[PDB]
Amino acid sequence: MEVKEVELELSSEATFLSKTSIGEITAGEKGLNPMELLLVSIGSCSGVDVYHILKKKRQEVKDIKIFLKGKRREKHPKIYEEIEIKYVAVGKVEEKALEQAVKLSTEKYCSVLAMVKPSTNLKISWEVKWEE
Amino acid sequence: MEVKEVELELSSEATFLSKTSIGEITAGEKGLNPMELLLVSIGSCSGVDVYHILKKKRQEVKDIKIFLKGKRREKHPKIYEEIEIKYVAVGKVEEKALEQAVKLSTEKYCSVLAMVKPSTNLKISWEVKWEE
Repeated sequence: MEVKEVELELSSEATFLSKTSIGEITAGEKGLNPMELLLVSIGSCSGVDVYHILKKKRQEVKDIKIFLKGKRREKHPKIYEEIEIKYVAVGKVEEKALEQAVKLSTEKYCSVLAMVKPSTNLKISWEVKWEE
Repeated sequence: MEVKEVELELSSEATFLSKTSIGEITAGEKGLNPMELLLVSIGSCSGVDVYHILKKKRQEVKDIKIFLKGKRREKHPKIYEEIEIKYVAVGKVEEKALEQAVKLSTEKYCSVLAMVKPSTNLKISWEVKWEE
């Protein structure tokens, strides 16, 4: 069982300097918004999967853009009742390859996403932009 | 329903420049580890709650330290089977006030935590260090 550890310390009003393996970022009221950071965690975790899978499937990736939109419940806890994730692959990428990468990521590899899926309505979409 | 939005774009091998409301950070293989970022999201979201509650309860906060440790499953998806969160309040803070703040946060206010609770074993602890 791999262990991951982070440590936070107050840096300003309701804000924390958060220590990770690569460095420290400020998260909170006067720093990175925690709920936006959750979307970044989800997006990057999945993005890593899609990148590697696309590479394994011999696709030529010029760029990968991921757009995440979350809609929060009005009463506490204000969790995301819905999360829309749109993947856009740019380069010599076949739509079938991108679909496979996104599905494998969202249904098997993405650890961050697997932890929140049971508490929200996930809407996934993707598209390719053929470029040289 | 409040809407939160972030956008990611490839920045280096399996790494993404992630745009949020306050700026951009790199998340991925060569940037901030996505699963460590999840712990930062959880810690900061809860930290914001604890900070405000402690303030509302008239506690004198010199500092707030939060330590998060996650243990991952060995097969995919490698979610955290366990997440330990330890809160340490420093200053003129009564243990009862910290307990109340942590409980209200973890059981009612913390949005990030509420989304992952149903998929992991949460172990919470806290302690105060009386300081002037």
